[PDB]
Amino acid sequence: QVQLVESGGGVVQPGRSLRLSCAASGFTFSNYGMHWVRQAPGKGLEWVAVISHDASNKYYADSVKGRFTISRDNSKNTQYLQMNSLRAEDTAVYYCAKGGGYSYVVDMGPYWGQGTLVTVSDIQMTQSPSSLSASVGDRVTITCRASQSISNYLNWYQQKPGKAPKLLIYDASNLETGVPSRFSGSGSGADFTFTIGSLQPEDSATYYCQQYDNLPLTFGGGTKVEIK
Amino acid sequence: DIQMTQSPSSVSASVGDSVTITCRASQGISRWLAWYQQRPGKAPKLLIYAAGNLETGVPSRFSGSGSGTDFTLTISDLQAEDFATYYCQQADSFPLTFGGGTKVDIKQVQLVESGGGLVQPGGSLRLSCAASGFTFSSYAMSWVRQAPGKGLEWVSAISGSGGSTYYADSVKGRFTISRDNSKNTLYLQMNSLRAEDTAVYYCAKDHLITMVQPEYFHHWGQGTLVTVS
Amino acid sequence: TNLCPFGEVFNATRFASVYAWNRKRISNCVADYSVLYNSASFSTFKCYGVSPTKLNDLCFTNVYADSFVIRGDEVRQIAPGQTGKIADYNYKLPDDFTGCVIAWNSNNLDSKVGGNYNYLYRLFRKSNLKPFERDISTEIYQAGSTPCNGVEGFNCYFPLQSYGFQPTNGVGYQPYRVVVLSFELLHAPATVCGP
Ligand SMILES: *[C@@H]1O[C@H](CO)[C@@H](O)[C@H](O)[C@H]1NC(C)=O
Repeated sequence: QVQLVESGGGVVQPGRSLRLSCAASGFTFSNYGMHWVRQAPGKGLEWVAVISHDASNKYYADSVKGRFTISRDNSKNTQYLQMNSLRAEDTAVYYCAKGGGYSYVVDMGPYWGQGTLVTVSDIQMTQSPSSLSASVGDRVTITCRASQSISNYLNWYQQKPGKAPKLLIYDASNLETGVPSRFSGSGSGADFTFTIGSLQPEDSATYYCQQYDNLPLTFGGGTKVEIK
Repeated sequence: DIQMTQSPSSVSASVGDSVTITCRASQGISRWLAWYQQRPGKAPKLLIYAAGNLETGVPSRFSGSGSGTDFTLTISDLQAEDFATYYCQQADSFPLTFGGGTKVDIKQVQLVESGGGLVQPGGSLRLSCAASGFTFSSYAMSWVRQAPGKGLEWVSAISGSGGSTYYADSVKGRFTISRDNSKNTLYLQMNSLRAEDTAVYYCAKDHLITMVQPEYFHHWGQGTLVTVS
Repeated sequence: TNLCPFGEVFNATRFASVYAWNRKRISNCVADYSVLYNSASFSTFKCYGVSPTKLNDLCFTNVYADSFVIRGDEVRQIAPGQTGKIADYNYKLPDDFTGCVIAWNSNNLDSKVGGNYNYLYRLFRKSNLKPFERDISTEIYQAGSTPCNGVEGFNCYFPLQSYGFQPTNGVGYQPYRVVVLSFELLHAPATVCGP
């Protein structure tokens, strides 16, 4: 019964400040820590910031460094994010995710909120192809390269339109509960492959590959699959 | 002092036969051994590392066994693409030593090498190894040369930081190895060339993160030919 | 009936350094801890929280395995409320640890004639490590008041030191392989029971 909700969304003019809030339930929030992820409309995913389990180590991204502040309050099961000097490129949907317990700030899995809309009025991963088309029963193969060795620290995501991403393959082609055997993968080191078997109409979505070897989390380009 | 004897020197078989190769050692080497295959006109390719650890890309038809002193390699089904030369080498003591070789007959990371050329005897030359696509300072690099009609021969190696140097017994006092972390390149500066120094030089690297010792060689370059006359 | 892939982690050919310990997640399988508890091949088997005496009838959400290599004298430092080089700079455990640790001698594999220098540990750091924290930085340490400026010299030392392993070394200077297991418990279906 783990649920995450978002609050504080709105519209603000450039040069002001806004604050968001995320509430967690179903687990011990006091010693786990959370992440912050945003996705611009029509663009990919991007990691923002992370906090530890005791508010002693805080890390931010390069594009939000110096203006964003993350706070913790282990008395109401809530998370705070302070935004200052918002610009035009800050229009994105923000998600609060669940991290790894204690000081493991590189853990991230299938725990996402519904997201909130806010409008203002390193290792590099390459994914190919950028788009793909297939018939009813074709075979789909996706390749996700890496800029260096990340060992078996790669997982795949699925995102339907207007919905949060869903985890399908984790930890170098290990299946997850409630997933059909059709989806499979393989690869290690710097070469990875995602494979789909006999295609079905309900497989039209966008897939991403992201790594968690080091602190700076990076995602893939994405691939759109539609029935021809 | 730790030279490895390889038997047999040659063997002939048809399609579907089983071929066994034995590689001995002067003293116990625990589990430090590797197997390579080299087709005519191509760089050697690693097949089995440690003692029986199959490579991801190599088919399960190749098997290895043995520990301490006696080591064996077996091929289940011989095919037309299995005819090449096989070598064994040890990676626990310096200098590293390769095997004689066995002949079978019918019965991401990029490395670029340049600098080879013809020079007068008693001259000098400089070779450069270019690496990209990985962290240069997190791996140890080695120089390996092969004679035009003989087997492999390990020349020298460099540490991942540059504070440790290793040289062979036949190149001490005349060769020099160095690296440049900023430019991501490796140097091989040699002097007083003789007529017996004509060989194709290779640049090798290990897949695992090794900072002080090279151990095995998973990645190989393209090679430069140096002729002395 | 899916068996938990414990062979891939205990019988792995190559292990990781203490400062770069590897972490693996195990889920959606059946685990039999009785075989591990009755192997008669582990030198040290001591852990807190759960009783090893046949307590495999419990369901957990997830299992995490940590592997690294240290020497004999530093095995004691892998425990809650411990101080030392490893406990402060390489691997720290929380005081409320819930899990078990397995350690055994591996002098017949990790040793090398002439010295095996591929195993390193961190010796200098500005402050102590928090529990379950990994640091893989290689920044030059500044010991005195003169800035290092990215070069090594007086009061400027590399933060990593390399272990020296030889087959003729004593028991206190021989390599040891350490495996740490952690159990997670949340409001989840907890498919990892292992009857
Ligand atoms: C590791 O291998 C040994 C011998 O091959 C075996 O006895 C042991 O059960 C294996 N470990 C596990 C966890 O299965």
